[PDB]
Amino acid sequence: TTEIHPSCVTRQKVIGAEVYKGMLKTKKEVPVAIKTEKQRVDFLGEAGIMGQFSHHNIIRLEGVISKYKPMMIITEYMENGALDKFLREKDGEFSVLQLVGMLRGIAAGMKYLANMNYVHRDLAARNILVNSNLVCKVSDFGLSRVLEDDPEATYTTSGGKIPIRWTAPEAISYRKFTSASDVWSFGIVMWEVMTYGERPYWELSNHEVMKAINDGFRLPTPMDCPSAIYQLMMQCWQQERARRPKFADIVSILDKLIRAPDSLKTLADFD
Ligand SMILES: Cc1ccc(C(=O)Nc2cc(C(F)(F)F)cc(C(F)(F)F)c2)cc1Nc1nc(-c2cccnc2)nc2c1cnn2C
Repeated sequence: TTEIHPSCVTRQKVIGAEVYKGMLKTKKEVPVAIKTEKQRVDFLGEAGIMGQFSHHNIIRLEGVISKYKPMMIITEYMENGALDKFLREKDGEFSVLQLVGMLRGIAAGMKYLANMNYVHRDLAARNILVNSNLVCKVSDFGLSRVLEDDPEATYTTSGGKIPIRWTAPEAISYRKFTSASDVWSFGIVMWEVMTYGERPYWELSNHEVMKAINDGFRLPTPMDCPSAIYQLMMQCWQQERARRPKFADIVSILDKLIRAPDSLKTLADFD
């Protein structure tokens, strides 16, 4: 990671909550997002992992401020924010081609992480940021690791929490997290994109989802979804992780559909 010095940094507004919008001087200045004792340890820790990543579809770490207070993790800024909220907002305005391009981008980033032997564990549209060019980039806001136990509790959460509706069965039952379980999660993300941000298994409780998945049921087709796209998510949801596509097969399959777009034709796109 690169140590940024606080003079090139200007916080401006609180985006969420802390994560600010700011400006980073590079001459020209660029806009950035700024995230600000066990909590301090993990904070600087996560930056070290981010700094190892450099890919078009992975949130880019500009640097960190670890020698001054406030301590800061600085990334590029993603104007359009989190993909799930963004799709619920643009419900219907994108073609299948544009939606499958976002999925391609997401899979490209996930192929890069798998090549690094990095297992995400929380691949979900809420962790995908979007910029003014509709480029999608994998991120991790850390909600899986938010500590809500009492500081004197007899029993504490170990292993963090899992996103039950996004997590492969083997990872739920045996904590076997691999790129293959990320691929399952990627399938859920395809369904999220294609439904413009619907809640997976919206009619079911959490326990009913685990019971549904073990009975062989999966998310239903999205409306207006081309068959090839729904086929691919179904492949992502095979129960035996070894039969799922690799993130390389995925990027490849999406590339073939995009280059032969008649396979992405859905009547709603007809004019
Ligand atoms: C400043 C910052 C710091 C950290 C991360 C991040 O991705 N951490 C991360 C990623 C990975 C990995 F694998 F994906 F690369 C692995 C890990 C692990 F696991 F190691 F910890 C951690 C993201 C940002 N920036 C944003 N975040 C938010 C935001 C909004 C509400 C709540 N939280 C965050 N909004 C933003 C931006 C940019 N624009 N906007 C509108």
